[PDB]
Amino acid sequence: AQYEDGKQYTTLEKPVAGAPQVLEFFSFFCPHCYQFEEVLHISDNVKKKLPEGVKMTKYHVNFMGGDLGKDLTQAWAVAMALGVEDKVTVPLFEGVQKTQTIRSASDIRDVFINAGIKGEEYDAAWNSFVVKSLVAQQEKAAADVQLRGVPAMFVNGKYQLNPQGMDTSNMDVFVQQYADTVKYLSEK
Repeated sequence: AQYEDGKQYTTLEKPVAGAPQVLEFFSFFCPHCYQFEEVLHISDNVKKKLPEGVKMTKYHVNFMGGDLGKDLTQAWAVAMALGVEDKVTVPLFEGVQKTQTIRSASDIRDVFINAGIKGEEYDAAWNSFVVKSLVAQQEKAAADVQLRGVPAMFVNGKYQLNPQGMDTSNMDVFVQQYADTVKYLSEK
């Protein structure tokens, strides 16, 4: 065929019932994740090719960066709760990997303050049970697919993207291949 299992994607031996349609995992500590967001804009180009009526989900993971990795999973929960993903994603990536000015939860908090979320509103969110369950959600979804690596994308809890098996000579062509694969898997 043109899309082969084991080539542009792999199939989960253990399919995850009721999973989000398109489910992406990253870490702010993850170097290909930084590329995926800043240079490739993967999430965005996938959305641009997905049919109508398909929700897109993105979760942070704990297994990179120890105590600070977990702080970032909580902050991402806060970001999702306040709907400010698009305002903190870049400063979090650059604060962790570029400038390395993020070394503690207070430094993560600074990013939200400088993006305009109010101190009060961030701390309230940070400490809220709505954020506790959002952290629980992120952990459960990663657990459901026994996740040991990021970036990772899963379609309908059955198929996992395999970027390793796509040409990387041209970044634009890589992105389209990637997105077209998601759309193919989506219509499977």
